[PDB]
This record gives sequence, structure tokens and C-alpha cells, in this order.
Amino acid sequence: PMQIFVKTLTGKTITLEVESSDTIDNVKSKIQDKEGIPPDQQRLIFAGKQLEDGRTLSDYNIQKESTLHLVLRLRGG
Amino acid sequence: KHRVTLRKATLASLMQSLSGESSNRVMWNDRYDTLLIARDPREIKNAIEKSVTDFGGLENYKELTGGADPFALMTPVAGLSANNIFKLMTEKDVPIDPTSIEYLENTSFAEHVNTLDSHKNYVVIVNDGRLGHKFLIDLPARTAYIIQSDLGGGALPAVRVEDWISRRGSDPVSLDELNQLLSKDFSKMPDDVQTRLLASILQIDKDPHKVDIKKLHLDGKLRFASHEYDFRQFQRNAQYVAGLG
Repeated sequence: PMQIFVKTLTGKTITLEVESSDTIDNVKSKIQDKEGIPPDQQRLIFAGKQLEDGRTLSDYNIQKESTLHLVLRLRGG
Repeated sequence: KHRVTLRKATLASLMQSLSGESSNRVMWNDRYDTLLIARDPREIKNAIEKSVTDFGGLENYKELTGGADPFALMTPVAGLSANNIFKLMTEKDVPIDPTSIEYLENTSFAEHVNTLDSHKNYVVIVNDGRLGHKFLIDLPARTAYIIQSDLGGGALPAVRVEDWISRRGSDPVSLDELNQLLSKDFSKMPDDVQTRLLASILQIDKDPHKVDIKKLHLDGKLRFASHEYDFRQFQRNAQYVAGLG
């Protein structure tokens, strides 16, 4: 059990019900369902670092009431 | 053959306005349940200011996002561009939410297009699970164009929307090739066939060596939906975005 928040650079928020054992992929895929972005096109950030597929939330020590960012832009200009 | 000139001048006008703070934030905003033209820049800017303040200020925020300043002039990833150019093209007076559109899965692109009225403009939103991509196919009143951008994590290399329109935006694409690519059989094709199809349709310089198929999800799902549009309406929406200054 657990709750996390996903925020975009726009200040748009969605709430996800999640377990520490859930994959980043699992998460990205739930973001695709709400924000309509292919997981491969997402820059999901926690505490400053990009979240990679094949890991879990616990691997990144994301805990209850945490916030992830969804950066929806190419790097640089 | 005089509308294609207008189509280019409209797309060029739109892409250039995006150097504008206001135009940049309104085009690529992510509120979908509202008419794109209803978007208020000042309001959108207050909501960013709100977010930043909420997180302790700009420096602290830029720490969380790993360097990303929410105020910067952005260029959209494939999903955000596709979703937003989709709205800008299809909307008149009722909000269209690309998040909540129903997609076709058990229908070939080839057999779907045959049902489409030729005297109408259509725009195809493609959600491609094989490439991890999402792009648009413009079907003017057959002729076909690609509108895309790409983060670059897949088989396709990173492309900024402004550059894609500028080099490949008014360059028609083979109907039949789109049928090959937008087939469930595409996953089965020979490596080089896949590579040239991707190169010809989605690579900026039509170059097979800029494509890496090893990065494809061979079991990913292809899904797409189309929607008619008034060219006048799209023009006008574009004018709103491009006129923010």
C-alpha cells in the first residue's frame, strides 16, 4: 500500500495508488493512461535523478506521499 | 495545389511564434479537458509560479526536476506534441481530450483509410507500442504528412518538432509505406525493411543508418484513431497561438 504524486512542469498533478514493489514501468504505464504519453517518451524524475525501466520504486527509495516529476520536453533548446 | 502553400505558411507561422513565451506555454500546455484557445498564458504562468513556490523556490525546484526550469522555452516530446497539435487541428467549439479518445486496435491502417471520405481532411493520432512513439498523420482532402517530435530514446533519433516541420512537414509520404509500417506484421519484417520504412517515414534525413531497430518492442501494440477537421478551424486556432506575442 502507498500514495504518490506525479507533477509536470506545468504544475498539473495526478495521484497514483501504488506499492513499493511496483516497477517504474508499471508507473510510466499508468501515466500513459492519464497523460497520454508513451513510457519511452517520458522523463520521470525523483529526488533529481531519471527513473529507469526495470527497477522498482523501492530501488529508488520512493516512499509514501512522495512526488515524481514528469518532464515532457527534449533536453536543451 | 494552392492549399499546400497555405498549410506550410500556417505551420511555419506556428513554429516560429513558439519563440514567444506566451505562445510556447499555450501551445504545449497539458490541460486537455479545455479548448486549447481557452488557455490563458498569465494563468498558466501563475500555476507554474505556484508549483515553484510550493516546492521552496526556483533553485530548489530545479534541484528536484534535476535541472529543469519550468519557465524555460520548451520543445515537446512525442506525446505532448502529438496530443497538442491534435487539439489545435480538430477543435472548433467543443473540447477534445486526446487522453480519453477511443483507439482502433483490430483494424489495419490500410482498411481504415478506405472508409474515410476523400472530400474531408483527417488527422490520425498514432500510438505506436513498437517504437514507443506517438505521432500524427495529416490526411488533407490521397496525400499524407507526418507531424512528430522525438525524445530519442527509441529506434528513432531525437527530433525537435520545429525542425521536423521545417524539413519534412510539407513532404508527402507514401500511402502504401504507411500501410506496411502500420501493420501488425511490421514486427515480423526483415531488419533492413523495417529500417528503411522507419527511415523513409520518420527519420528527418530519410537515412537508414540513423535508425536502430534493436531498440524496438517487437511485442508492442499499434493503436490509432482518426478525426476529421476543418482547415479554416485549424488555421484560426494556429492564429490564436501565433498571435500571443
